[PDB]
Amino acid sequence: SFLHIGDICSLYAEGSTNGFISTLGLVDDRCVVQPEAGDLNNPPKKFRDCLFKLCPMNRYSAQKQFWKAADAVLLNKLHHAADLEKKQNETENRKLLGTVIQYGNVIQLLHLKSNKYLTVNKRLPALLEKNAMRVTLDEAGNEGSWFYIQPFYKLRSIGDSVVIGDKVVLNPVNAGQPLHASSHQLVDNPGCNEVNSVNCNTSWKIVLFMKWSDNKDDILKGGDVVRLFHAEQEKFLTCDEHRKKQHVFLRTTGSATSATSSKALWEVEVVQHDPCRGGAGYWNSLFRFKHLATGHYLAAEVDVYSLVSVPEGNDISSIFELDPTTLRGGDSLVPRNSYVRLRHLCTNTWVHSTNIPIDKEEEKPVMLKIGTSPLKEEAFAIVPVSPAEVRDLDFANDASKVLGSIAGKLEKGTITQNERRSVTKLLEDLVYFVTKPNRERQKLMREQNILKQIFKLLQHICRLCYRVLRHSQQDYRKNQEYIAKQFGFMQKQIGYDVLAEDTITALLHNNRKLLEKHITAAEIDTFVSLVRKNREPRFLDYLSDLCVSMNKSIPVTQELICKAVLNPTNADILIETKLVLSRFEFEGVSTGENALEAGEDEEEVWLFWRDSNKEIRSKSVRELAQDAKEGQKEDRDILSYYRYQLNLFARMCLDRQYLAINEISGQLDVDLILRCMSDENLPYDLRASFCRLMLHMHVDSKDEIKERFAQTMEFVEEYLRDVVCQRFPFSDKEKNKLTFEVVNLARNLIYFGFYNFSDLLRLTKILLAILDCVHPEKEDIMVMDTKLKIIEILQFILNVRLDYRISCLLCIFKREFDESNSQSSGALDFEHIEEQAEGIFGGSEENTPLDLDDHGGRTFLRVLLHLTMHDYPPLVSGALQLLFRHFSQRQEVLQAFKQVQLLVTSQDVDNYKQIKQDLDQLRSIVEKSELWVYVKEILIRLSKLCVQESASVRKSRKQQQRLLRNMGAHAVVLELLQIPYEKAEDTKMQEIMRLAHEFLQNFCAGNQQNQALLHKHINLFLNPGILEAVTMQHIFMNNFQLCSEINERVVQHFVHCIETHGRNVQYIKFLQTIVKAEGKFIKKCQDMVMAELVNSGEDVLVFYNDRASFQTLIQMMRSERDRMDENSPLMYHIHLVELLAVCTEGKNVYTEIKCNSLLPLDDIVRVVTHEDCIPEVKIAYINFLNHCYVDTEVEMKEIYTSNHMWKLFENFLVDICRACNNTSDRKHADSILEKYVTEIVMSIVTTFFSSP
Repeated sequence: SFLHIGDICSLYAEGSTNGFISTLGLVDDRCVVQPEAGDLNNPPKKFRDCLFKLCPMNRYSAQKQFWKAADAVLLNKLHHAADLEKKQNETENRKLLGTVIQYGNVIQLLHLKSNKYLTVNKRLPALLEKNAMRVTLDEAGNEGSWFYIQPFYKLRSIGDSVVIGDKVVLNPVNAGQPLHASSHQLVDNPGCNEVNSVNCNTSWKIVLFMKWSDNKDDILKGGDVVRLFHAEQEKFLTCDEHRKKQHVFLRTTGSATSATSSKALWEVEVVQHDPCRGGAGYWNSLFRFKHLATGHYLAAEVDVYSLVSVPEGNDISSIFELDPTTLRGGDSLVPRNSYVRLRHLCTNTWVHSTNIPIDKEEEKPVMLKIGTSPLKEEAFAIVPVSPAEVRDLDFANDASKVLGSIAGKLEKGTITQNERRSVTKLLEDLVYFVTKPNRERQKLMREQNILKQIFKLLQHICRLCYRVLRHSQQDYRKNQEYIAKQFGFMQKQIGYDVLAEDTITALLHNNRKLLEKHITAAEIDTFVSLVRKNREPRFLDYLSDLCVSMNKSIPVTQELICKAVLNPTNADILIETKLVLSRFEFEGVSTGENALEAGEDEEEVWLFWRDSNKEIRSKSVRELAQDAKEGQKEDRDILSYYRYQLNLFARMCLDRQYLAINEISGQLDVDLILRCMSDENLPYDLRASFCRLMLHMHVDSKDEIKERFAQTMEFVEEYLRDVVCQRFPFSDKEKNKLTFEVVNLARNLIYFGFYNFSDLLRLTKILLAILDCVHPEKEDIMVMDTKLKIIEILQFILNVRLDYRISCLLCIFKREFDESNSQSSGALDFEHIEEQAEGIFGGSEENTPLDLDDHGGRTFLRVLLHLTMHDYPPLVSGALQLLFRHFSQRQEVLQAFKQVQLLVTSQDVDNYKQIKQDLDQLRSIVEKSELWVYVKEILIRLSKLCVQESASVRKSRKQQQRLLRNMGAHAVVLELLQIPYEKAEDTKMQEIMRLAHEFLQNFCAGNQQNQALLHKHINLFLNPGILEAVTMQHIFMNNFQLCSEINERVVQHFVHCIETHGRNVQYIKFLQTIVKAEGKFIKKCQDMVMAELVNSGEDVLVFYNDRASFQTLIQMMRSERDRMDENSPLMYHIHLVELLAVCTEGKNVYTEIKCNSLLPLDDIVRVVTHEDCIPEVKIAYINFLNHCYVDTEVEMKEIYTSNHMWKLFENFLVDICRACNNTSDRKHADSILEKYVTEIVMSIVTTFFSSP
């Protein structure tokens, strides 16, 4: 037994000092010897701490010069040394396994459990023994891991290979010789004797382990940690504590992909005759299973037999030997992450993995049992825990012990200076360790005792808490909740720094619309008070940064008037213009107390002051000043937006909205796509670049804002002069900032003001050359700015080009031929458009203003709601413009009457395209509105919209892609909607699902969501009492539509899984009466109930017969269903009874396999001639046509329904007539109906004698 390299193993002192060695943790990185915890025979329960590995000289000399000090080039070079040596290490160390070592040789050493080499520092002196300088494990390299070694035992004198781990002394090639141990033990952390390196009468015995084989990646590591589950039934067994008594168990989780649960990891031991032998699970190797978290082995005997937990190690009767269902030869050594069975070594009790759960009184509980019965006859594959995840998780834990140990103290007293150093260190490392870097690290915080710990400790070091938080809280919106009671702290906190700022700063951009709104009123006293006390107005500053939706404004706005008295800005500000220039000169200085001091105020007053972009009078009227000359930092463009929101809001209807525009777009050779690819999916720069190259190969006073526009054009020219200078260095965000703001704005500026007779188009021929003369690793971070300038180039080019470009050659030039010319070079429609002007006035509307909003606006519903049966006059989007202003809130008590104007549901295509951008948004405004609303227009209106949109194309009803939320309107709607029901008159709950749910008009065109989609739903009223009204019709329909389909047999059950054989009762169990109670009806909602009830068998006949569930309806249901067939002349029953003939069908054709009931055909045949139908054609159709369709069989009809053949007379009376019945004369052209009815008398005639 000779040890080797990349092979490694545990050591123990000689004479008195012998202890197992064990790393303390990440909180505690200090060496501990223990003679009490262990011996040669016992190796502790978790000896895997201080699992060490022998390595060769891991050189860090080029690093060397990198580390001591650690120009710009120097850091690339010294760094290149760094990658040469850590990566050269790779190559050396991994290739190094299996090398013989003698004594005296110089070899580094890495730690298995912490992958850390032992470090001896000859400069610093340890803290426990003053004399042996510092002993510390240092992963990066160090001068001390490297060590001359010297032979303890005299038989292994110099010059043999170590065999059998000869106790011998090793010295780092740094401090001096041997190692030495001493009576030191600590007080807070006792149990652990000392390690030292000084001149010494001690000893060190080589215990074997971790070989050149070693882990060998091929076979399950003898001691690594490993989740356990099934190919067959996952059965991942966790050992969890419940009801206050330990449970071990396996079950269902609400694991092969992504990441499993944390308590699942369990440590592996390999049966071993000695403390620390080195091996793997092998056939006959034997098997050991502990609980890492608890350090508890499994011990699995009897409930027949079932697995019970061993708490204490070294028990053979708790061992198990593998079985395993796929045997394979390459490797006689078992395969890691391979399915595998296992069973008690020690009680003839074989482990069993099954659906049965041990737990009681638990639902979907965390155990499905699987306990070791004697049996002998599953599909589990051993999985282990990842080292990335185990060092990171390990860290959150140690971190934990610190923080808990460092708060508790805090509440208690003082942290102590030496302890002071280790806690402050702790928290800056955690900022380090925090690298939105990865999912397991940030999760670690919360689940592990990183945050949990912090949260114990919250009652310098604050900096560390904050940095860990923001880094590790990119995707976690839980910390917001801290603000209700933790916010108290911030006031004290607010006095110490602006750090809470950074937190508020992450939360304003990511979170908006009612996030601590009540705090907004408070936000005034904190931005004024936070400005004045801060001096630099930290708190306020971040406050302006956030901005947000409108919610900031209404509340935030208050603060500003306060600012006027509290800001008290009275030191040096006037000129009016010239002293501004002087001031830019004094501030210009780069070194200090110049550019830096002025800058804060500058960048802040620019962005913030731009602020209120949409309201003109606050910003437009207060901002009389917007007269800046040669400004910078794009403040102005945003300011301009502010002034702009007033008026301006001109909107747009799309350029092409007739038949001619299709012909134009086609003559133009497309092009919208060429722009639209870069822009739309640009992603990285290159996608857009391609469109650049192609583009390169080409050939040649309306308002007060105009005056500013001329200077704008000139400034654009000065950018173009900037462009002639071509450079990719700095300045791209001052030029590209000014220009980014400016450029979006230029789009908007060209479209908000323009010139006709080709003066706008001329500003365009020049803009063609500005757009022609404008301006990936680092270019991602840079690439946000770059995407802003390509998108603004596209926004200019899109508002001018698309909003109104290149449209006059045809409109402006025309040929006048044949009928007295007809060139230009809805009856009295022109007169109707001044009302359109009343619409443009309604778009720009501010609230709380007397003028005429009370009664005059009234809402021109009639005029707008009356206009009907016209063509999309190219302004569908013009229409659309009107709709957008009303999205603020739909609850104002009168909107509908005005909104009633909209009505006009006659042009679904044109409008629909416009409505396409806002479908998803219309679902969210439904969700908040449609969930409850009908201040409720949005629900009624959403209903109108689903009914019109439903009969508005096929692709549109199927394109919502169901990933658009559906289960949340059926469950969310279902929880308030199952309780409440709607009955006639005017049953409200008819079109929320059903009007859409009209299967694509006659009807089903795919059932997309016909199995997984109807995963669960709301209930129909039943048991005690009785069912509901004007929900029975649409409901029975709705039942057949929740799951119906020819592809999926799942439909018949998912529409009526419950019935099977008793369905009929609920309808025979009072149908009309239900209709009666809610709306006074009865037979109306029962008869309607039977239209929709009807057509389950002959329509979507596929949602029916394909899977067999005919145990109790083939014989007992055919005579029973008849119960209640006494209707007559019922229109409501006409979609049931009169539509039965047509709409409700399927009995005789659908069942021909069993013939055990009789005499039904007679009562039916009588019923068809009593109630009637339309003249001749329907009469035959209601009774004769079901006969022609049905008639195919021939023999099956004659065997039953003795004398059932009443319908033959229909062909002489019912099937023929004059033009209709007697001589009414309704259907002019009959060759289609009679021609289709005669090719059906041939297709019908073809098979009668020998069916089909």
